[PDB]
Amino acid sequence: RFVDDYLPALLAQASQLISSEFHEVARQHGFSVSEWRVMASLAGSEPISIGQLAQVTVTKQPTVTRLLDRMEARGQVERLPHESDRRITLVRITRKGLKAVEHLMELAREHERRVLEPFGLRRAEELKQTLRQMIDLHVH
Amino acid sequence: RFVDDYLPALLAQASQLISSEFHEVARQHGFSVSEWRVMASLAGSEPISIGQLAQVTVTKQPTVTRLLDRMEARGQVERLPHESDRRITLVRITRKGLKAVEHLMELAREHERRVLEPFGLRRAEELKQTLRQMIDLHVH
Ligand SMILES: O=C(O)CCCc1c[nH]c2ccccc12
Ligand SMILES: O=C(O)CCCc1c[nH]c2ccccc12
Repeated sequence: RFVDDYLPALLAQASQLISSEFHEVARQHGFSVSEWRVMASLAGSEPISIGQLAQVTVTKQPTVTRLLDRMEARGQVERLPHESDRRITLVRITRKGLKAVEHLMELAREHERRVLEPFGLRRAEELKQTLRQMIDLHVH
Repeated sequence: RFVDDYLPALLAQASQLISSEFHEVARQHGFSVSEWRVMASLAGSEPISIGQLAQVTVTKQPTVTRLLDRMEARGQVERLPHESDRRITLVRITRKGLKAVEHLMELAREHERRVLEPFGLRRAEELKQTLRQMIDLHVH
């Protein structure tokens, strides 16, 4: 069976199954899943470009920009001009956004701890290191 | 930075970056990405239920059923009644579908080999084993 060991299919199924478990949580706290991805990606970060935000949130850039339009209207994020290149817009979370997402982030950490507990610390750290190295080799 | 080591974000970014590289290939061979997921998932498989196909292809079940409507019209797949429970429809690839996808599957294997080569055999097998165990623990 081709699909049983094919890496992209394994990554996509593991990602969908683990993420879908947290969806209910995010929505019960009043967040859409994409709002959660944006605010969790910006929490504790210096301002990043729209393109960087689109990559880390695995969301298409036009979709990200419409999302930021409403999140900025609600005071949860802010878009800012870039240092030199003004082809580039930066984005950051505001204090209001951080306060809105902090509890959900603790719940996310607890859920992640549960997902990783059966694997033990060595296998969990190996998995995270491999995924980080793959991202850094394939990001454009 | 919360997002830098958060497992679901790492899985989703690695999955999106690695899969998007093969999209161009699939389309140059005349496949949509979802047609590729269906035919690669059924290749070499006994008939599986629609719900199983939706899970392994990470596609919503109503979307899968519409996709199968057109793929079956093109003779690439076939839906069949289940053994006993006729709440359940099974689906299989046909010979025509297998012949249509076989070359693309070899290209997919080559791309996967390239993705995994820098990690070496031990780290690649550890990654695949961890992902398989996660899927089997979280599938519903
Ligand atoms: O959408 C993509 O580009 C592929 C995502 C990975 C993926 C998930 N399920 C699958 C079944 C067969 C082949 C690939 C997969
Ligand atoms: O869509 C989901 O349910 C989450 C997918 C995983 C994911 C991808 N990018 C992210 C950035 C912040 C938090 C979670 C993520």
